[PDB]
Amino acid sequence: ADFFRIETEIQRLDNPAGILANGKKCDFTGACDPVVTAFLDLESPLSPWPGSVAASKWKTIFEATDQNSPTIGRSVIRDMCGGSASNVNLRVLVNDADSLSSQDEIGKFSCLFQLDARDVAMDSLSAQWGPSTECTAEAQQGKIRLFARRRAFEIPSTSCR
Ligand SMILES: [Zn+2]
Ligand SMILES: [Zn+2]
Ligand SMILES: [Zn+2]
Ligand SMILES: [Zn+2]
Ligand SMILES: [Zn+2]
Repeated sequence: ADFFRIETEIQRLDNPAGILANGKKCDFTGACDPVVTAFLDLESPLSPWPGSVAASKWKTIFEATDQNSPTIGRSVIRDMCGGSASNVNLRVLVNDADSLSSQDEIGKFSCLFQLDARDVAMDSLSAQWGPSTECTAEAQQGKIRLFARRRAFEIPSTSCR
């Protein structure tokens, strides 16, 4: 397919200890205040975090106060127009809201998804969501966890943004 939509979903964050990537408690309370930014990387999906485009340019997808393990259920959508792509990386940064610039992040996650022919449905109604997939973290792997899933489907060229 040369014109298709990639839909990814940040399903949830699970941080039962209430800790940052350096292993210390959020705000030294363990009462984390997650701010989730994200970017769907089609140009450098196999490169080190953060890929093609710096996290400073990412849009905010979700905020909560005093939620260690929030349900998120928010989508990050990009179109591939005029040709093929074989993978895409949903890059996610989670900070605590407090001392944004200074406190270590909660996490740096890479949700790498394949886009083989079988992964791109002929249309949105026949698209199947892939399974809930644990994103790869720079630190605290299996202690601070992010879950995402993707679907993809052909769209008319005139709707390909
Ligand atoms: Zn072609
Ligand atoms: Zn949990
Ligand atoms: Zn969902
Ligand atoms: Zn905080
Ligand atoms: Zn760090």
